[PDB]
Amino acid sequence: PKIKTVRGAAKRFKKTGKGGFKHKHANLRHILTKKATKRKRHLRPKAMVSKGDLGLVIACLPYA
Amino acid sequence: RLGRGIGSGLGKTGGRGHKGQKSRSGGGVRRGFEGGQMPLYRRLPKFGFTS
Amino acid sequence: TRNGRDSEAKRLGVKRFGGESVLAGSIIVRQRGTKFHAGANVGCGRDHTLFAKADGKVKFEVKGPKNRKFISIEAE
Amino acid sequence: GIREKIKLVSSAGTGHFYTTTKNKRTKPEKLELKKFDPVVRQHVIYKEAKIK
RNA sequence: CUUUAAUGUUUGAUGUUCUAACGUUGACCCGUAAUCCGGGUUGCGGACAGUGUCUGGUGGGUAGUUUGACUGGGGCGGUCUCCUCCUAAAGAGUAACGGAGGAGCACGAAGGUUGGCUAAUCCUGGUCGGACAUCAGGAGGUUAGUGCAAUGGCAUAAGCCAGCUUGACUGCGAGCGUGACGGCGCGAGCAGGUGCGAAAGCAGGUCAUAGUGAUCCGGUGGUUCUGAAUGGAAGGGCCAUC
RNA sequence: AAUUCCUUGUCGGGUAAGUUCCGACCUGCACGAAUGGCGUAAUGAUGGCCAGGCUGUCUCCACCCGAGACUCAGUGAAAUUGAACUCGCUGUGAAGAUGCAGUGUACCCGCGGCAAGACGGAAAGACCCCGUGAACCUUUACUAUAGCUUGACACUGAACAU
RNA sequence: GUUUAUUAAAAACACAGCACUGUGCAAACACGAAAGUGGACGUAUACGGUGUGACGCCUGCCCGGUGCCGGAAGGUUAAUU
RNA sequence: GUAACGGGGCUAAACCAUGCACCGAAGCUGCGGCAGCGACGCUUAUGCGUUGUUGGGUAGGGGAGCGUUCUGUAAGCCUG
RNA sequence: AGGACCGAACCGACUAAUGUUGAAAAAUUAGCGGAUGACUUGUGGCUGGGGGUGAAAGGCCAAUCAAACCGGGAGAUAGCU
RNA sequence: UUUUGUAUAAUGGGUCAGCGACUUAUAUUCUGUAGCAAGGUUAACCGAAUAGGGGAGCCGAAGGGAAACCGAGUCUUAACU
RNA sequence: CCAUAGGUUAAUGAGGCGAACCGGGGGAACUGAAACAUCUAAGUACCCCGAGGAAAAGAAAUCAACCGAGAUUCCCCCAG
Ligand SMILES: [Mg+2]
Ligand SMILES: [Mg+2]
Ligand SMILES: [Mg+2]
Ligand SMILES: [Mg+2]
Ligand SMILES: [Mg+2]
Ligand SMILES: [Mg+2]
Ligand SMILES: [Mg+2]
Ligand SMILES: [Mg+2]
Ligand SMILES: [Mg+2]
Ligand SMILES: [Mg+2]
Ligand SMILES: [Mg+2]
Ligand SMILES: [Mg+2]
Ligand SMILES: [Mg+2]
Ligand SMILES: [Mg+2]
Ligand SMILES: [Mg+2]
Ligand SMILES: [Mg+2]
Ligand SMILES: [Mg+2]
Ligand SMILES: [Mg+2]
Ligand SMILES: [Mg+2]
Ligand SMILES: [Mg+2]
Ligand SMILES: [Mg+2]
Ligand SMILES: [Mg+2]
Ligand SMILES: [Mg+2]
Ligand SMILES: [Mg+2]
Ligand SMILES: [Mg+2]
Ligand SMILES: [Mg+2]
Ligand SMILES: [Mg+2]
Ligand SMILES: [Mg+2]
Ligand SMILES: [Mg+2]
Ligand SMILES: [Mg+2]
Ligand SMILES: [Mg+2]
Ligand SMILES: [Mg+2]
Ligand SMILES: [Mg+2]
Ligand SMILES: [Mg+2]
Ligand SMILES: [Mg+2]
Ligand SMILES: [Mg+2]
Ligand SMILES: [Mg+2]
Ligand SMILES: [Mg+2]
Ligand SMILES: [Mg+2]
Ligand SMILES: [Mg+2]
Ligand SMILES: [Mg+2]
Ligand SMILES: [Mg+2]
Ligand SMILES: [Mg+2]
Ligand SMILES: [Mg+2]
Ligand SMILES: [Mg+2]
Ligand SMILES: [Mg+2]
Ligand SMILES: [Mg+2]
Ligand SMILES: [Mg+2]
Ligand SMILES: [Mg+2]
Ligand SMILES: [Mg+2]
Ligand SMILES: [Mg+2]
Ligand SMILES: [Mg+2]
Ligand SMILES: [Mg+2]
Ligand SMILES: [Mg+2]
Repeated sequence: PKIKTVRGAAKRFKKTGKGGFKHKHANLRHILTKKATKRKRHLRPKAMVSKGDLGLVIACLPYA
Repeated sequence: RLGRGIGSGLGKTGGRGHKGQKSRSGGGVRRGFEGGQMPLYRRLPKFGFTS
Repeated sequence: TRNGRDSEAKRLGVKRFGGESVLAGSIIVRQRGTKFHAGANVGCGRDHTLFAKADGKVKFEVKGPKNRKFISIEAE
Repeated sequence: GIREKIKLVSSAGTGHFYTTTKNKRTKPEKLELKKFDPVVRQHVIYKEAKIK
C-alpha cells in the first residue's frame, strides 16, 4: 500500500529548493513575556532543519 | 541478526527504536555531522603542513 | 542523603590564544569577573565577555600599577 | 510569585502595547513611560492597562 | 419615574369533584372440555399509577483500567528541575544514595545617563546617652559594601549620593561561544526613533552566573493574509499576547 | 490468656530436676460485653498436662515364622544419556575438578552390598527481583454503567374553587 | 451434624435460641430486556435480609466520624422556558 | 594428604656483584607459495624481472564464489 | 419417646504402616466415626461459565476451576528466553 | 548459546535419517546497471493481444513566502549596504 | 338484537437443505497507541433475517461555477 505521511509533521515542515526543510522556532507560544526582546526577535524568523534531524523530516514527508 | 521479528527480541522496530534516524530508510547522519554548528575542526583553526 | 546536585559546566576559559588572528566581534575569553581586562581594539560585554572590536592578532600583556592582565588587538 | 504581569498600551491608538510586571502592594499610581511605537515609528508615552 | 388601587390577559400553584383515557394479579358472562389469553358486563381506582425521551442524584451492583523510576536485591526512607564551590588529576569536560550551600524571586528604581562621593572596625573626647544612637578627631586600609546562596569580580568603582530621565527602545545583525537535539548564550556594527551629557560619548535593563516549562487545545488584541458559486461573514493564517 | 513484646514475669502445686500444665498475682506491650462477656452439666477420631495399668517405644536388641532380596530357567520394562581409555591428594581455575598443574597410587573383568560425590534424577524455581506481563479481589483510586431515585414532556381529559 | 473428592474434619461452617431491620400482599426481595415465575396457592403468631450462636448470670458509655431514618424553612442546583 | 621451592634434590643447584656463552615464540631472518593495496617502468578492459607494502579478528560493513531443485539453451548432448 | 446408647450391612475417612516407573493418576492392611436420621441409596428430572451450586473450603461444576470445555477472532501480544 | 569471564560443577543435545527459519505484495529512498534525455514514462483500458494503441496522469527543468503574491530572485522590514 | 370474535370444510402457497458471493438486523475483544480511557482494531470476527444467479444501487429536490455536465455500478488517476 501507499506510504502514509505523518500528518502532524506535514503541517510544520516545508521543503526548500536544495531539498532542505524549514520549520518555525519553538519557545515562542505563551511564556515569551519574561524572555528578552532580542531572544524573541531571533526566534521569529524561520529556520532550517538540522543535519541530525534531516532523516526524520524526510521520513515523515516521503511524497514531498 | 537484527530486525527479524518478535522472537528475535528486535522485532517490529529492528532494534532501531521509534522514528529515529536508524529506523528510517537511508537514515543516519554520516560521521561528524555536529547538529548545525560548524564542527570543532572549524570553530578552531587549522594548523601545520606536511613537509 | 540531601546532596548530589550540580549545574552543567559553562565551558569558560580562553578560546583564542596569544598571536591568533581573529575577526572583529569574535569573543576571546568568557569569564566570571574581570580576570582579563579589555585593552586596545577590544570590547567588554555585559557579562565581562571580551570581544574583538577590530581584526588583528591577539596579544596578552601586563601593565599598570595593579599588575593586571590586559588583552589588546594589534590591527595591522 | 505574587507580582502580576501588566500591559502598557500606547496612547497613539495604534493598538501596539508592551508587557511588564508591577508590584500591586506598593505604587498604586498608574505607570507612564515614553516608549517607541513601531506603527508610528516614533517614541510616545505608554499607559498602563490590564492584561486580558 | 415611583407608589402603585382596581381592570382583562397570559402562564402557572394547590385544593375539590367528575369519567371518558389508563389501571384492575375484584366479581360475572362468552370464546371453552380452559386458574392462559381475548371479548363482554360490572365494581374499584383514576388523570394518578405505570411506561417512553430528556435530565439531576445515587450506584464495587457490574465492567474497563491505572497505581513511576533511581536505588551496593527490593520495601521503607531519600531523591527527580535550576544555581555556587569542592570532588575534577593546572585547556574543555568528567560519576557516585560523594562533600557543602541555595533557587521557583525581587526592582520604574534596586533601570539609563550625567555629576559627585568612598567603606568596616577601633581609639580619644562630647547633654540626656549606657558595650552599642547622633558629634569631632585619629588609626585602619575594603578585613566593608553588592536586593537574596556561593564563587569570581568590582576604586575608572560593579559600592554610595544627587540631577535629569525611560535604551527595561523597534527592525536587524558581521562574526563567535556552548549544547546529541529541541535549544541556550555573547555580539561589534546597520536602519528608524529616543534619553542623559557642552561634547567625546554612553544606554537593546539590573557585577556576573539561579528566579523556570516544549508541543497540542483554548482565550484576548491587531492585521487588506485567506474567505469552498459570487459579495460578505464564520473559521483559519500571520503579529502581539494569555 | 488461642490475646503478654520484654518473658522461661513473680509466687504456689506437681517432678530428683517442669521454658509445658494447674492455682494465684495484675505490670491488660496490644481483654472486654451480641464483630458478645463470664460461667456451664453433657458431648468431642478437639488442644495441652498428669497418674495407674500395660508393654521391644527404649536401655539393647536376640531368635523364629512367612513375602521379597540371592541362584537357575522363561518372559522381559522404565526414568536418563555430548562423547569417555570415568583414581587419591594439594594447588589452580566462571572463585567447591575423574578430565588443568604437581604428585601419589592403581594387573584385566564380574557378582552381592552401602549411598559420600558425580554441584545425582524428576519438573525452562513456587522464595526474591524484573516486564510501562496476566488474572481475580478490595475501596471515600479513575472513568463509566445496570439498577434505584428526581423532575420536565408525551400517553394525559373535564369542571370548579382559591 | 457439615466441610477443603485427591496432604487440613478443626476451635472452622451449620445449629436451636436471641435481637435489629425491611416487608400490608399487584408485598418486600430474587430470577428475568419483557411477559412471567419463585416468595406462596403463604398474609406480620408471615416472609426476607443481617449479626450473634444451647442454657445460666448479663449485655455498660460515645451520634463527633461514616451510614441509615425523620424533618423541610432557607442556601445551592438539571432537563425545560 | 606431605600441601607456603611445581617436584626431586641442592650449603650452592641460594643470595649479592661482575662477565662470556647457550636455550628460548607462530617475534625476527632465510627459501618457496597465495592474496589485497599503493606510485611507477613499458604496456595498460589484459598484463608484464614490477616494485613498495599489507594480510589476528566477534558484533558488523564491503567484495567474490560453490553446490542443490526447477526454466530456456535442449525434438540438442549422455545413456541397456 | 429419642438428630438416645453398644454394634454388622450401609456410609463416612481420624491415626499408623505399606505403596510413591503402585494392584490403584488417592488405594490396601490393622485400628477408627456415624449407623431411625440434618440418614443412606436406585431410577428419572431441573439449575450452565462472570454463570451455576455451595451447612461456605474460593469448594464443586466430566481425573481440568480466583472464572469449565470446544471452535472462532488467532499466526492475540511477548522492550523477554 | 549466553557472558566482563566457562574444562567449568551455567543452558542445549541418547543417536541417525527426514523435515525445520530472511520470504511475498505494494509504496518509498539509496547504490549498481541499461535505455532515452530537458525531457522521461505511461496506468486502467483497447488490441490477435508480451506488439501496437491509450500521455489520463506522474516525476523533472524555478524558487521565495504562512499566504495573497512576486519570481532568478524572493522573504524578513518603513527600508535593508 | 344484528354483528363480530370464534368454528368446520375446500383450494392454492410456504416449510427444510446447500460452498462462497449480496442486502439488512445485531455486534466484540485481544491488539496498536511502546501504559491506558477518546481513538485504533472495526462495522472486522461472530450471530440473526432475506434474496438471486448475480445481488445491491439506479433515471438528480445531482454536481459544477456564471462555462457547463447530465441515472446507477466497476477500474485507473486525482492523492496519501
Ligand atoms: Mg522485515
Ligand atoms: Mg541490537
Ligand atoms: Mg473492579
Ligand atoms: Mg483493554
Ligand atoms: Mg524500581
Ligand atoms: Mg519499573
Ligand atoms: Mg586536566
Ligand atoms: Mg577542566
Ligand atoms: Mg559619577
Ligand atoms: Mg549598583
Ligand atoms: Mg544601578
Ligand atoms: Mg463559499
Ligand atoms: Mg509469649
Ligand atoms: Mg516456677
Ligand atoms: Mg494460668
Ligand atoms: Mg475481643
Ligand atoms: Mg458488638
Ligand atoms: Mg479437650
Ligand atoms: Mg502410664
Ligand atoms: Mg568420570
Ligand atoms: Mg579445589
Ligand atoms: Mg576432588
Ligand atoms: Mg544401600
Ligand atoms: Mg542409600
Ligand atoms: Mg540437579
Ligand atoms: Mg517463576
Ligand atoms: Mg461430631
Ligand atoms: Mg483432603
Ligand atoms: Mg465429602
Ligand atoms: Mg483428612
Ligand atoms: Mg459465631
Ligand atoms: Mg453494646
Ligand atoms: Mg449519626
Ligand atoms: Mg448527631
Ligand atoms: Mg610475523
Ligand atoms: Mg562478520
Ligand atoms: Mg531432479
Ligand atoms: Mg523438468
Ligand atoms: Mg444417635
Ligand atoms: Mg458418639
Ligand atoms: Mg454405633
Ligand atoms: Mg474437578
Ligand atoms: Mg476472566
Ligand atoms: Mg479456545
Ligand atoms: Mg486479529
Ligand atoms: Mg503468537
Ligand atoms: Mg542472541
Ligand atoms: Mg578458559
Ligand atoms: Mg558441564
Ligand atoms: Mg504498450
Ligand atoms: Mg496535459
Ligand atoms: Mg536575498
Ligand atoms: Mg497499548
Ligand atoms: Mg436462478
